[PDB]
Amino acid sequence: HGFVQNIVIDGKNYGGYLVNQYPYMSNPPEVIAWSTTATDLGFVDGTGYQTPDIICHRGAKPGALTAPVSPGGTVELQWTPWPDSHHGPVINYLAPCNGDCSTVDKTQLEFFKIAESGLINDDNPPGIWASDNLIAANNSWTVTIPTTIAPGNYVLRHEIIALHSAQNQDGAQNYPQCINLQVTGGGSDNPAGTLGTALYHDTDPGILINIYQKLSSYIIPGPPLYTG
Ligand SMILES: [Cl-]
Ligand SMILES: [Cl-]
Ligand SMILES: [Cl-]
Ligand SMILES: [Cl-]
Ligand SMILES: [Cl-]
Ligand SMILES: [Cl-]
Ligand SMILES: [Cl-]
Ligand SMILES: [Cl-]
Ligand SMILES: [Cl-]
Ligand SMILES: [Cu+2]
Repeated sequence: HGFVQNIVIDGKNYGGYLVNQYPYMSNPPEVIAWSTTATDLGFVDGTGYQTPDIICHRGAKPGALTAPVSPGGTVELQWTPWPDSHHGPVINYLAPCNGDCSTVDKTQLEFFKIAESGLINDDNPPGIWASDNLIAANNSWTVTIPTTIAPGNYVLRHEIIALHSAQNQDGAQNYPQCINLQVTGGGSDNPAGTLGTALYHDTDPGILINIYQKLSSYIIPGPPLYTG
C-alpha cells in the first residue's frame, strides 16, 4: 500500500495527488498527477485488469497540469514508504495525449513500455526485486524519457506490482500512478501502443506466481519494451 507523493523534474518538485488528503478537501490543488479514488492506498488486482481502473488506478481523472521534461531528462517519482513484503516489478509506460493531457479519454490511451525492472537476485527467496531497489533508494524511482520518441504531451503510467499474495488467481496487486508530461526534443518514433485494459491478464507468468519458491527467471508482465 502506498502512492506517489512527489515528482522531481529539472530541479523542482511537483507535488503529487495526495490521495489521503485531497479527496477530503473542498479546494484540492491542481497538480500534474491524476486524481484517484484509491483512498485505501490500495491496488487494482486481476479482477480489474479488463476494467478502466487498471489504466491510472480506481476512478482516475487526468491532472490539470503538465510538467515539461528536458530532452532525455529524468522524472523521479517519490512514494510513501513501500513495504518490504510487497516484492515485485516496477514498470513504466508512456501514452500520447495528442492534445492537452488534462482532457484525454483515458480509455483510448495507447501505452508503450519505456522501462521495466523485475527480479534482481534470488539467493534468498523470495528474493530482491525492483520494489526493493525502490525502497533502497529511499522510496524513489527514476525514469529517463527516451530521446527517440515524437515530442508532445504524454501520460506517464508508473507502476509497482506487488506479488506477495500472487500465488492465487487475482492475488497480484497493481499500483499504477499517472502523471502528465510534455516531452521535448528531436525524436520521431510513435511506438506501437497497448490499451490499458490489454496490458495484463490474471494468468500471466509474472502475475500468477509463487515468489516464495526458488525462481530461475521472471517474465515481467505487459507488452514488449520499446527501445529506439
Ligand atoms: Cl480531489
Ligand atoms: Cl491549485
Ligand atoms: Cl491550491
Ligand atoms: Cl509502509
Ligand atoms: Cl500532444
Ligand atoms: Cl538476499
Ligand atoms: Cl527479500
Ligand atoms: Cl512532434
Ligand atoms: Cl516464467
Ligand atoms: Cu499493500
